[PDB]
Amino acid sequence: RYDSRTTIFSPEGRLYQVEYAMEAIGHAGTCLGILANDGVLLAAERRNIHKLLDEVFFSEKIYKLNEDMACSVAGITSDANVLTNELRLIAQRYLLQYQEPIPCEQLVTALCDIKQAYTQFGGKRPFGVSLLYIGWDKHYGFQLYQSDPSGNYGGWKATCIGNNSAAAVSMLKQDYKEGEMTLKSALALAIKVLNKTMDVSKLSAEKVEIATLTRENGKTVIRVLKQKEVEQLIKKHEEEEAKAEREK
Amino acid sequence: SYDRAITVFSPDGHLFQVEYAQEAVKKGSTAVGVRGRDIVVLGVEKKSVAKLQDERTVRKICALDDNVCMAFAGLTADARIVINRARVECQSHRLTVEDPVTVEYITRYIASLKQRYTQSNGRRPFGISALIVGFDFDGTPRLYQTDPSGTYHAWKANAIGRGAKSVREFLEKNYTDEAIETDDLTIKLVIKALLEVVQSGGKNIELAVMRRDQSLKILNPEEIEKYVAEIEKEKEENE
Amino acid sequence: REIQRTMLELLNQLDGRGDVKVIMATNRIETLDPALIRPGRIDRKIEFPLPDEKTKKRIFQIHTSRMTLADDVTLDDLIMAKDDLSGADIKAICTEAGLMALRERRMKVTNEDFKKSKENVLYKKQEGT
Amino acid sequence: SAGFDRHITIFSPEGRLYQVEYAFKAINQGGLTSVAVRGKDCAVIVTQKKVPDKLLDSSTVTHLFKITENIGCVMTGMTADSRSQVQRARYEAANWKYKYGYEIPVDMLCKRIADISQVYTQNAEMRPLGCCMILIGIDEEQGPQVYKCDPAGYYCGFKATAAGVKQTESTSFLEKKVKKKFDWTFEQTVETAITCLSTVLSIDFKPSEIEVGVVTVENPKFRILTEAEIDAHLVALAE
Amino acid sequence: GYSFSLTTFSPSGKLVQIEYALAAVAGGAPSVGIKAANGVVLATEKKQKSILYDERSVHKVEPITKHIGLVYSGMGPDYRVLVHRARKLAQQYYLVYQEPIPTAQLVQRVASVMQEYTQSGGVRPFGVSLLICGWNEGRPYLFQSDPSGAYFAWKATAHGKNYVNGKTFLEHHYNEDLELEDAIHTAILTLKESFEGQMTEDNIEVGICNEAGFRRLTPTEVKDYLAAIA
Amino acid sequence: TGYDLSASTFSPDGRVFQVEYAMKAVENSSTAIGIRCKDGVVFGVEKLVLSKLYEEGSNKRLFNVDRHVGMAVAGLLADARSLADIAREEASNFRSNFGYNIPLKHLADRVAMYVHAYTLYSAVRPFGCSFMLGSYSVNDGAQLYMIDPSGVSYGYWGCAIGKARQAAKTEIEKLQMKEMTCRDIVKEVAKIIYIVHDEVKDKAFELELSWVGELTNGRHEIVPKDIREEAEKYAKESLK
Amino acid sequence: FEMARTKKACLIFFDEIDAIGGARFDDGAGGDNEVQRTMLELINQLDGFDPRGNIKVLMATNRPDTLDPALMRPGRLDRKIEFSLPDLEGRTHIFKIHARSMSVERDIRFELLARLCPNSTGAEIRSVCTEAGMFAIRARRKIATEKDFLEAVNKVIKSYAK
Amino acid sequence: YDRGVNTFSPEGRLFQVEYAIEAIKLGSTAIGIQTSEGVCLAVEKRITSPLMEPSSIEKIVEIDAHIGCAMSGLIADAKTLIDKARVETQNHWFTYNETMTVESVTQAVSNLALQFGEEDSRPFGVALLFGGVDEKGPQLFHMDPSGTFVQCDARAIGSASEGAQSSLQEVYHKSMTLKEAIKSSLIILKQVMEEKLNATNIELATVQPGQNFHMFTKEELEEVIKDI
Amino acid sequence: NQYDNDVTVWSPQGRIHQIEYAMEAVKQGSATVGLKSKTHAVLVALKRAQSELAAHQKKILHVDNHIGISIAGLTADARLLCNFMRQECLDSRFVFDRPLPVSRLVSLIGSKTQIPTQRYGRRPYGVGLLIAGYDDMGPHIFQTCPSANYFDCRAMSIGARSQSARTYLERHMSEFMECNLNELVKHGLRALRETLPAEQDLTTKNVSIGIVGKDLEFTIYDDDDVSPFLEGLEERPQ
Repeated sequence: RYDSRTTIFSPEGRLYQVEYAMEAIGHAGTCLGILANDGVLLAAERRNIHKLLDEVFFSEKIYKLNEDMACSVAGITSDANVLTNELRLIAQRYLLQYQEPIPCEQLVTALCDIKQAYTQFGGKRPFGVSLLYIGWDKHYGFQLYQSDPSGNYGGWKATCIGNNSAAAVSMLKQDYKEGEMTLKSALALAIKVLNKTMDVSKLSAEKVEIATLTRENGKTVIRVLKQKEVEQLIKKHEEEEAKAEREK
Repeated sequence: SYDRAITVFSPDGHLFQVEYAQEAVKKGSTAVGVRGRDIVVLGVEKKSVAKLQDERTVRKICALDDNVCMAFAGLTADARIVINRARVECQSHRLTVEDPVTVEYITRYIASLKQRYTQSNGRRPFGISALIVGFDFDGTPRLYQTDPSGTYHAWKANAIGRGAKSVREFLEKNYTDEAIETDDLTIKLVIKALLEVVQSGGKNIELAVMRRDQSLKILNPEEIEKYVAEIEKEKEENE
Repeated sequence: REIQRTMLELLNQLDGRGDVKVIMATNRIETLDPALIRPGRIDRKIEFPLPDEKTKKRIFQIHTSRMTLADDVTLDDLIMAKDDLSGADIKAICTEAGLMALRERRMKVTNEDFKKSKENVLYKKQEGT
Repeated sequence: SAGFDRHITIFSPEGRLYQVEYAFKAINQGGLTSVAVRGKDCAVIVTQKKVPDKLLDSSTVTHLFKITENIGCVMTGMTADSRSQVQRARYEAANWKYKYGYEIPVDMLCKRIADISQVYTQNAEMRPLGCCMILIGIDEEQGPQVYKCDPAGYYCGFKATAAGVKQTESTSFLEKKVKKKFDWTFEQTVETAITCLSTVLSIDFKPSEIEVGVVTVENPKFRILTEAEIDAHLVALAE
Repeated sequence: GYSFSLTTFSPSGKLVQIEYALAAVAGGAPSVGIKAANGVVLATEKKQKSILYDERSVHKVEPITKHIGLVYSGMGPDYRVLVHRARKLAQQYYLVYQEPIPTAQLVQRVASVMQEYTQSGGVRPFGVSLLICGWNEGRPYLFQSDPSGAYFAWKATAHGKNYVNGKTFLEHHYNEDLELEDAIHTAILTLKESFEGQMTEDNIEVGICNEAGFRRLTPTEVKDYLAAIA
Repeated sequence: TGYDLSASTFSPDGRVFQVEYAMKAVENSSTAIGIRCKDGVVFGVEKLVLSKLYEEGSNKRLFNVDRHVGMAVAGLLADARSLADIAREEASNFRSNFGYNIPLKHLADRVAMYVHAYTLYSAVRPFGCSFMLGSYSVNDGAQLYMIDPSGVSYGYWGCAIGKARQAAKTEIEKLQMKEMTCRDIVKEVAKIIYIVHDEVKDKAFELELSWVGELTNGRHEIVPKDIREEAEKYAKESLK
Repeated sequence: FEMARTKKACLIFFDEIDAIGGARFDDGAGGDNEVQRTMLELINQLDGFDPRGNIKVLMATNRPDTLDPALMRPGRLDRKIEFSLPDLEGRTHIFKIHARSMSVERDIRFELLARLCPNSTGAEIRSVCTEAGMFAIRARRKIATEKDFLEAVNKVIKSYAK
Repeated sequence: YDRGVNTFSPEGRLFQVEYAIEAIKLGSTAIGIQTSEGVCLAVEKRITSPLMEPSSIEKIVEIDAHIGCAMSGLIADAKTLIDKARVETQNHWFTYNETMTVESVTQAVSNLALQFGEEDSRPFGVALLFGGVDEKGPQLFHMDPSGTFVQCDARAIGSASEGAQSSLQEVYHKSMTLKEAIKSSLIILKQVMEEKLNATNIELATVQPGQNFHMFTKEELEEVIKDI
Repeated sequence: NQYDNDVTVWSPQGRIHQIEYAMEAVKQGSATVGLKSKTHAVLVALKRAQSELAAHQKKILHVDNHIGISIAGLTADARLLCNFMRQECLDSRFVFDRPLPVSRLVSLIGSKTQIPTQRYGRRPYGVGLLIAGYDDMGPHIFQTCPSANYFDCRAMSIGARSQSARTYLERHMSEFMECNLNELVKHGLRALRETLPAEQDLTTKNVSIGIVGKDLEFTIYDDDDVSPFLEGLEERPQ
């Protein structure tokens, strides 16, 4: 019964409350950053597709944290809402101090530090948010990162969190394109992964959110796709499978 | 009393809840460190990058200052927090204070920090042990073990993580009176100690060297094959 | 809380000597109270390391003695690299490989069966820090 | 069921009012009764001043508390919680005239008491004052107004109301009487209050066993009746 | 059992204490709100649980700004306290940022005020869920905010007692091309569906965000729909 | 029972048990009574003398450190010592802030405020003692109030607290407390204390008296009936 | 007691009398409650120096602090005795006793073995003597020796106290 | 029973302080001896691994030129108290412009230890011995974790504390020469620490009124290591 | 039993038994005594030994040139209270240059002893205090306990083996008041001799005394200063 409090050493030496924060993702909305180089993308599926949802958010899983960095979130909605704006506040503070855009890696580490601090102190709870990061910086350019509620982080070429992450990572191993990770090939991967990792059958594109980032015009750009173009992408997936049909 | 809380002694004087730090450290990565004839040499294993993963962000060893770094066995979030404390601490102390920073000073500071976080409720003491190696202590390099309990000590050669079990005997099995000569035998003994790692072939066995005067130098993949081959040839000729 | 009275009963049955010999065993020996593992009355402390290379050859061979091997898989790749696995993991590998060959109707076990057998089995242990 | 009510902050599985109703049961443990009525230009409060003992100075044993000369109050429940909350309302009115200056309506005063009680509820530090107030006052061209507040943070304006031991049955008698468009004159208001108490008290109305207060537009000074005046208004039912 | 704290996890990686506040919200009186081309309707059923209650004095529709309307389900005290806090936030935002607050920003910041209690064991959340409505740049807005600090955007929604019935009823009638008076008709229809017993305009209150501002409806104006409502 | 351990938790029914245990703590305490007179108040208090280690007189329970405030206490004595300072403060605070003596009702309010407030917070508990205010002022004559550690407080003609809280009522009601002078009320109080358990069980016993009125300039003096013993002999008159 | 008195007078002894002579525990509210039904039938039906028939009785336990005063008082107990870890003379004498318990090279410096033992028991002395037997067995030696005794003592002294 | 030190036992004892008393035993053996010739201290150096730096187990330490310390228990919490003892001498230097007596250092460390029950942190699992040649002569003092202190002509802490103490009571008096006190301490140490003596498992220091200097009597004490 | 916790909790009986646990913690062994006279006040506390090579522990402290105290246990709260009394006397000299009277000082100490007993986060005091003093009113003996009460006494004794001392003091309270300094200390030491164990007679090595009076500050006497007071002690008849 060593999970009864946040700050406890188990006889196994494991902190079961932080492990529970890890388990919390086991029912969160799925979001993936596909294998993308020369560009970078984040995509997600929507739980709340309903006949009366207004969707005036225009983004509820993808969140643009800076003019050239974006994030995708799975976990506690309120902790997500406060952390995604803590991101923007960190960017504003760093821009005010250094007069320079913040690097992606430093941002990831700084925010994971806050998450770790909340995991460390009693009378406090870890932020139940796991999330993926994309952006361009003077250090490396486009990057893809993953971060846990515990404050752990990792750099990735492709990753996915939330529901059905096993299938996503399996096909990422299967459809791996090491080096030739061009963004349009990542969209080709997306066309299939959106229908595959989603537990749905015959996916409707409106339950999907897609965004990307690229140095298209030199000053960096972040793009988000509407319903019609994602429907066209899913149609391209449908015709890919309808020509694989010749051997099904 | 029982292990339900840090701040109370067991009815025999034990601190089981604190003493869980041993297996807290043991389930992390694997690392080894030595001081050579002058140059300290460290090595890490157990990366196991899952294809799309990288070890670049994993950062088992980080150079705090041009004459001090450490190895971070344990949970990675606490390791990164220790990075941000120690690196900035030594940088600011050297940049502002009348005295320079030494590996002994940073080891003292980390020991005091962990002891102080043991000194209160509602504050989880850092669950990582670390080998902290420094090039400058009155100009002389040296090595330190540090533990979550706040205890710290100096070593000639040590191992942390899952490799902390066997190497304690292994070093005593082959440590010569001669401190491992130059960088040749220093790196050779690093490789010998890291041979307890999964395959010892250098496929996921990496290392770095600090020459007691210059900053941390990396045994990068374009060259670490040479040290791996040195270790393999040494183990093959003595068979 | 009868476990401690049973402990005193255990030390009574040990010492109170006779013909019956009494084996103790566990993986979690590092926790035991010296009142239980008292050297000077507890006679011997035997140890199994992780199965070494030659052990592992013998274990894979014995566990594969019943199924129809094929020369495309000399078990060496499954056996000699590292601190790989325990003997029970070896038995599980052999059983799952046999089942794997069964579902593909391959009543001649192959290298790929063992390969995906490892690929499935080795993920079934929990993480660390 | 049990356990989920040992602290005020805990919400029940159904999100029910466990500790709130515990405070109300504590109010009932203060075994007294009170009634209040509103009229065309008059409003009356009354409390069951059942003489505890002859040794108590009857003038001091009041449960009617003039908090501001235009504001009348009748209280039910815990004694010292009554004292504390009445003093808090006094301080709130004093601050209201200190900063805004203009008159504090009974509406706003009882609402402030109510959301202060809610602030009590939201924090594990503060036990809500286990007592209920009925406040009466004057507002612009609306005649007198009667409002009620209680540890739940509830806050409601009333044409009539009651509280205490006979709370349910007194309110039932009110709902039997006030449930009609009629000439609710001042004499009629005295009649309604005395009939409401007389249908629940079962003891004939001696001049010394209750406390009667009143606020009326014709004399906006809040009043508290004495024994002789109590009899001189009970004659309205002795007819 | 793990609901005794709000700052510790159940093994399921969940926080038990918050769904209890949501159950208290479900126990709250019904509220319903929809959008139409002219604006947004919010409405709530009110009861004289005792006939003693002053009917016209107390209300449940509350204006945060003259372009924002707000109704709730849940407990009254927490609701009023959070409404005062939301006003003291919204007018401050109007002052500091030199702009009447957008509805989405107001909803998000009230949700943050709600989230403030989702940590540490010394405080408890409000047991209230809010329907929020507004008019900005000629466009209507409707939102829901919840005790968890979460929020949603709905074209038509209802919560409180019989909330699923409200959902199904709105699905039975709602279209995005409604005109706001027929929107009032559907709102009073779902209000009448939600509550038991005879209903009149004094036992119902409604607030309307037109592009010409927000305002609460008068019982005189509610009588225009209380009669001839099907 | 059960929902008991904190004063900030209402019982499911009834009232706070953390306070009823202070109530029962008062039950074990030595008795103390207070009776008003025409121009002031008188208190009579009984107390043990432990054993011959005791210095024949010591650590009395009556106090007088104010111009007009007279006090008696019952219950746990140390809490009463810590509690009397609240009245000692409040009287001078009011007199300095507003230029005249505080009404005794407001004093009884604002002194018991702290006692009850220490029940509202789970961190603390109320004082385990009852106290007994008696004072005289120009605009309202002489008044007397009871305060119970639960915070229950009201005015009185005369009252009694301690291990004899109920019986002494019958002794109080036979005195014309509105008319009788404090000089004779002292003797009446002495004999009443003697009547109700003088030294029946706590045989190693001593008695102390109070005398506060305008003839004492409103101030409180611990009237020394060890000298001239007229109240002492008048109390001993009732033994047979 | 009845079957003992059917014997031609008998001596009966109880161990861990703390678990038997321990008093009532009401606040347990159940559990393994059989103790509360049985134990007084020892304590209250037990007889002492006066009310006792032709029977001799002896008690023992390592933990006396919890014992019921009824056991402590007469009618149950006629004397109480305390022990400690065997003193230096005691530890020497235990090895003197156990020199009979094996075949050894009987030139032993038991006087130094009892001092190499710090504060320690006498059951461990028996265990150490059998451990010197283990030393002979692992060496297959037909007799035990002083070195066997020394490192058998260190078996406890070092490994049980390192 | 024993969740916190806010309450005592139904006997009135704390269920914490005696826990520190046996926690004294988690460390190696340690001895302190006062003579008219000065004060000496000793601790068993028994290593975990000899390839650790052998001086890094700093259980025999100098506080200042006239004052030294020995510890029993964990080194971590001992470090704080030893640092307090060392820094108070420099505080005396910078405030009073002279040296500080071991008695007042003892008093200051006692008040620092006595904080966990009357703040508004936690008990220290270490017992300390100081030996000084201060303004009041030779002076050995002992603190247990309880925060109290006592003068001692000799004292024993750590593992095998009480046996060494009882055996030393046969061979001690208040005013012999410190050298024969060292010899009598060593003839008991040889049996108290493990089996045999050398730098891997023994350590000792001393200070004398004739030597306000170099308490670190190590590797020059070698002769009396081989005298026994 | 649940009700054995923080002084904030009352037991159902209406008691805080942890205060009684502190009081019984006070009663754990060798004797101490205090008693005063017309001329002087005296306290005595025997310095308990530890071994033949460890010093006896002093149990007597000086507060001011008219007041001192004596202490029972491991002095966790006792010595801190002594230092607070010393600072209070220093403040009295800072305000009016006067050594403040004993009783009015001890009243504030009693209030301070009561202060923790109402709130969480602070253990009750585990020591009992004896006080000997003289002032501009007279000489006094006071004593304070974990129950935060203060007592002016003709004689007092805390600890065990002291009920014989307490009875001797209860017998000779008839003399303690009128005695001089020497007679008073003789009476106290006779009460202490009443506490003698079976195998022992009083030794100088443990007896330690503190003394104050109308013409003498509070001072401390040991071994051969105690012996001029040990003379006149009760004999050993039967």
